[PDB]
Amino acid sequence: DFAYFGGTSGYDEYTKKDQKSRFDYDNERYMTRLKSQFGNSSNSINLKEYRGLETKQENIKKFDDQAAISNFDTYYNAALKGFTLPVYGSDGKVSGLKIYEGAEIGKGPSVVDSLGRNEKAKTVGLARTLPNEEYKTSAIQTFQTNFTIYKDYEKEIEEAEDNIKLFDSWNEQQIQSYISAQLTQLRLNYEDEVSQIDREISQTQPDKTTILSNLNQKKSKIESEYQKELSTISKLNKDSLKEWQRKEIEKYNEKKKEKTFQISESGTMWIMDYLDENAGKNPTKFYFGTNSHVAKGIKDGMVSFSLTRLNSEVKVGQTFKLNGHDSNFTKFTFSPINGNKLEDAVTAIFHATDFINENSSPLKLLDSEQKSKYNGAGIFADFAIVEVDFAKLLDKGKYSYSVWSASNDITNQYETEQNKLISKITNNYSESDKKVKFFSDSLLNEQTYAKFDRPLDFDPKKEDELKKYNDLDSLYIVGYPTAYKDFYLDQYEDEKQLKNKKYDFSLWINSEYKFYNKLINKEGSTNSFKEYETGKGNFFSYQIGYRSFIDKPGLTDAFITVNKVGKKLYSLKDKNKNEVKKYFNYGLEILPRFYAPAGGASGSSVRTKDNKLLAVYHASNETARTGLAVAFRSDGYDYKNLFGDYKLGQYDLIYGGGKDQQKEKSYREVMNKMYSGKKSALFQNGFTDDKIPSEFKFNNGTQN
Amino acid sequence: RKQTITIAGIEVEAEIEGPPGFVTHQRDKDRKISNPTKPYQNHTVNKILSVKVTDKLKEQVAKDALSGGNGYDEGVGLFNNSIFNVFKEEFNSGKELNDILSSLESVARQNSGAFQNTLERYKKMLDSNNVINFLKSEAQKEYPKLKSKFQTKNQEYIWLIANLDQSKFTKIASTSEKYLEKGLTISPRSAFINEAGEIDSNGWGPPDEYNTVTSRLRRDNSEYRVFDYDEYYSRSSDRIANGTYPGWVKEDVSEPYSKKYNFKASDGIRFSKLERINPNPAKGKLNSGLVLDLDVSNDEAYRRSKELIEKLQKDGEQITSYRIKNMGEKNSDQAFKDILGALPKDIQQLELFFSDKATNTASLIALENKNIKELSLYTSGNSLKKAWSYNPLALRNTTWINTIDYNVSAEYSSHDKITTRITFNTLAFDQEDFSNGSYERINDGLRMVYYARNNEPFFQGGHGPGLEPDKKLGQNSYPTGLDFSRVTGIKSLKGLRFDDDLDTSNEPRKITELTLYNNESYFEISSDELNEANLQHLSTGEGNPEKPKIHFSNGNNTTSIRISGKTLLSDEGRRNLDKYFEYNESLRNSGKQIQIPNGSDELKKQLEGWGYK
Repeated sequence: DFAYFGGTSGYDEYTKKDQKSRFDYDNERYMTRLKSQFGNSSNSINLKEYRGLETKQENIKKFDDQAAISNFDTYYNAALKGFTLPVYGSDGKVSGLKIYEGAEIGKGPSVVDSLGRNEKAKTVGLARTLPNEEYKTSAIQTFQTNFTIYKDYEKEIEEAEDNIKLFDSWNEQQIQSYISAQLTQLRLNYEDEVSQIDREISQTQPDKTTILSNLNQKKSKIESEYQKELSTISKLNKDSLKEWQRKEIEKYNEKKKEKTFQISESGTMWIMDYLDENAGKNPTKFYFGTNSHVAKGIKDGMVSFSLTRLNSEVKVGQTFKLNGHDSNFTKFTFSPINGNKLEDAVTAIFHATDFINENSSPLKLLDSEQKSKYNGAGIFADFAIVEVDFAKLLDKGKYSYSVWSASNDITNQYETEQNKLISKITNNYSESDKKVKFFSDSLLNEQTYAKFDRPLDFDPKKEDELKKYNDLDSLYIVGYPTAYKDFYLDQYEDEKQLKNKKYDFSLWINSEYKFYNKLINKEGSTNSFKEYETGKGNFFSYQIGYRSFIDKPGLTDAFITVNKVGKKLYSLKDKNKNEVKKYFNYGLEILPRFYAPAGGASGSSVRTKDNKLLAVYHASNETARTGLAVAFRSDGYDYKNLFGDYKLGQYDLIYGGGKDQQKEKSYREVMNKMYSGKKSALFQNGFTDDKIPSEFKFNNGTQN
Repeated sequence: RKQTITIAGIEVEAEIEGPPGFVTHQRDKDRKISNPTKPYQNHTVNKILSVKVTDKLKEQVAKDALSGGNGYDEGVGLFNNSIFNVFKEEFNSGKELNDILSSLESVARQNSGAFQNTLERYKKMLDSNNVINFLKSEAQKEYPKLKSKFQTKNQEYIWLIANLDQSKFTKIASTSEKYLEKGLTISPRSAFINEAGEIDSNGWGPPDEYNTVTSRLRRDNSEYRVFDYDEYYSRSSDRIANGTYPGWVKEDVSEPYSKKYNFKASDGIRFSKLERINPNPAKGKLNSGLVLDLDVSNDEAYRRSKELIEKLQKDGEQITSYRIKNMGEKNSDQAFKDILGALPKDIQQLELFFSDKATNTASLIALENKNIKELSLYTSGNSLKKAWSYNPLALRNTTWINTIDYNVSAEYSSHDKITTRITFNTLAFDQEDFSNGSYERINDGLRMVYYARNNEPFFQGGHGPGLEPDKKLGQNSYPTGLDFSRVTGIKSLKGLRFDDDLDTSNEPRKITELTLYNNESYFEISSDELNEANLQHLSTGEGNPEKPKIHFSNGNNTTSIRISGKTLLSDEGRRNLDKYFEYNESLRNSGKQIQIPNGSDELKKQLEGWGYK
């Protein structure tokens, strides 16, 4: 419980501390788990020049900590000017404080099949965050050509010592492949005192393979590592992989020409809008919020598109089976006919790329010297908006639809007439009143943050449940991760767990792991949890590594903190036959408390209490037990020249018209050129700049 | 006594006894805790205490294990079985000795689990051990040379089994002779040859007049079931789902009723007629029955079920079976107490098909006159999940709960729907069973299962009978779980009895698992821990590696056991406090105690009872 605080007396003073003095306690602990490793060693500044470390008296950090807390931008001061963006490895994350649950900390990522309250489902993860979505391409290889080019730089950007001493040393799985096979033949030789040893010919398994397993050693010109996949004490000891990657890529590029296997891009969306031709009566053309690495799965070679969603009929407190196993989900799969293309009906319309790039507002002109390497690369936030036109997906001359439930085909027993079938697909979002809104308040202003600023503990018996009820919530019954890392399934729930990875998903949430099979409102039962406990969302994460704004737990600026994730910066292929372009992660971002859904659930809307869209989740870290979400709106932030000419930037990528925003790079002003003079469910007066509601303006309106 | 019986055609002298009667007590009737209409009995047939084995009998029992005899295990005897017959037919072909290669191919291709299953029955002899040559026919001249000339071990010892002489095996092994003195003959499917050239087994069967399992299932299918049949077999999953029975034929009659009561064929309401194919004039009890099928996964059938069940009653149309299908499949909190309470006070059959994604058996049917020897508790999911409960008081005036129609095996495909009776290892009491601080209704409901109806198969849980289910109630299985999650006042085994009022004639029950209601992060308990009943929560037995379990309805119990009141703990007060930390995971992890601010701190480990989180 209190050992991280030095006991119950040391926890009591942490409860009474403010967020600045709470941070200084956690950061002197985070930095010693971190500096157990020797950290970043890139270009560095001399013993002077801590005037930047005193310029933090306006906004607080510490400069030599910041050089290692992660790959942060720090400072560059030889002409008092420039930025250093790092690439020399990656840095790990945890936090032993956002939890206090007192048992199973490794289950700090959310519950998985259960609904806490109506604002989570029957509002958010049902009807609205409707589709777990799949795009099927009928190929495999574009992951493996690039991963084998990466494996080739891993092979041969290497020293002549290790060109032997990483291969010929780590050959022990070939030795195990012999001595295990030998132990079969050793035992088979036990009962042969008279019977002829025909088996000596099968004891060529050492000898005729010894020459092959030694010729594969000698040359080592480009084959610079062992041909071996995995090893354990018993299982998963298979070894067969090829070498010389441009010959392996020649095999991949011919396997890419056979339409044998199929692979899926899969992610999550929410319904945000519809184009309004018919006085709101019966809409057919819908817009879905998602993230950009999910929306790039929309490719011209696509064989099918699908939407699986929780039906509106469902009730709170229930716990579901997996997505392919529960009849409370429905799935709608669409496929092309007569050579019609699936992109003729499903389109990525907005991509949130380079949305600051009016003159003087950018950040790339601030890079010191690594702009030699990162030439042409832009900035983005991982958010995209996809159009689906059901009036040309339910057109039987051009596409065939199929309706599925619990892995039955239900197409000929489901709804058939188009306006009712679009309403059964979209959980009737047209005739609902709980349509989406966007969070207009600045999360950086102190009176806004204080609405989410939870107490660590409270007296539930005292009258100040008022002011704990009245906290704003983050809601994310959104995202469907693949069911492979779903730990709530019992070892003996075999049928759910059998097809674990293929075709199957979970309804991940933002809640205590304690709810799982426990919220069921059976007749004649009593509720086992207090109404304050299930009746809320959760909050921001006390993770140190991802945080930029120090007195604001779980607020960050992505470019100063998280400019890149994984090994390689993000590429997006542009249309109109342009090239690929590379982009750094940028914008205001949020760290959700109980949310590391592995292997899917990118594209998941963070919301608050009255169905206001707040952020878009895109990256997970299940060792941090948290992950990262794009805020749609930023008030900007000013660093008082600490970061030179740099600023967080003020923008809105749904409404536009923010002080640093490119004035052609938001949902409204994209939709204005496509549908000039028409209405929308978000834009009922039209897309024109004079019809922004005064809540979403900046600077002349300082309250939002 | 001391009669003769036939066991292998051969007439044999044997000591035979009648099965002891189930002794009902007059307190089992006056508490309405015995069976409501007729006392059940499990051992329907006599016992064999001893059999006079003779040379003539044990050589008949030998020849049956070689041939298969003429019973059910015909065609699986040691020298008459599917693998042995496929090998002998190839040796009977005109080809040269190296056609041994094609017999080995008939064990690698598809049959790899039939060989290496039949092989074992010879293998203890087949591994030479300085004996095999004496049991090898005329091939005794070929063997000592040809032994050197085989390419694989299997190609060799295939040539032993295909050349063994059946005439050498007229000897019975020492253990299988003592089972024959108990009157159980070697099963021809279980027979093997041991090292010494003698017949032994891993399985022995009685004559069919002395089988306890099939005679019980025959008696139950032929007289407890409505829609009875003369066989002993359980019904198939397709028979259970469609509602069909051996010797009965089903007709859909839904059209007149759909026209009268205004429903579509899509509305999930059906009526079907069953009639017996050969009718039975000799007693007027039942030859045909109207059956009502309600698919309550539909929302018209659920909306109308209570209305329809009452319109059929005031119109005076009589239903022999109500079938309620997919209970809890769409919505797991879906209530049925209003629907089950609208059904007649007197019912022939009720089939309830519960969904295992709900497992919501909370509806209660006690305050009735009769279920006329039928309640079927069914699912089309996992029926041996630990979260399956019944209230034992909900069955008070049900004459027979269906315990046949058990259809669980590893050999079914995954990903198809199979229907079976539920296995229950839990007793779960409801809130209305504990009104006045009284423990009376629970001790009645608890002894119903554990002793007053224990000789019946349903009240035995998932393990079934002992050696004498009607006499030694103690040696039999019982549901070893207790759930109190619905009944919020219970904190302990205080006031609960686990023996029959008697003692010298029976074992006392022991529970393996205890679920309790809890509402807060602390388990609040008075100083009743001196007198929580202690040794009664101890698994099946004392020496086991795995300890028994305590659970709570919340799982948030990572704050302390809060001990309230001024009274000091005794020696059993110490022992009871240990068990809540040991047997409950989320308490075991830190051992935290709270003493609220009165008394001495007699305990030396606790917090001052803050109540803040």
